[PDB]
Amino acid sequence: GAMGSFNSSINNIHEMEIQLKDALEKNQQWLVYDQQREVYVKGLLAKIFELEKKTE
Amino acid sequence: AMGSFNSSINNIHEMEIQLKDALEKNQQWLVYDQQREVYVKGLLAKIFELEKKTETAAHS
Amino acid sequence: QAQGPPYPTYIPP
Repeated sequence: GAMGSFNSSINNIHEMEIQLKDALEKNQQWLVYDQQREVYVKGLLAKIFELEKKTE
Repeated sequence: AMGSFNSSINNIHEMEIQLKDALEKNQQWLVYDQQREVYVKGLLAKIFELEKKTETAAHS
Repeated sequence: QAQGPPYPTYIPP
């Protein structure tokens, strides 16, 4: 216990904390990564709009 | 007073809420990514199809 | 097992 389980338990909480920080980072990366895909999407839609004027 | 130690204990409890909540989120990103790529490809397909005598693909 | 994007900048398919 003392030497102990407690110590391992503390480390185990430390892993939990770095795991939280990691996840929060990766989610932020996803946000930016997605924002850029939206820029691409909007461009794609602008392109389609223009392309559809020649179909007229 | 363990009141200072006690408070530290639930901050840890909260930390593993926020953790649990981040992973659920991170999971949501993964499915969202999969859905958006389908969207982009469909938009690309629209363009490809739409490209009527203004561009040309499948070219050896 | 949290995962980030394939890479930091978006690259279209």
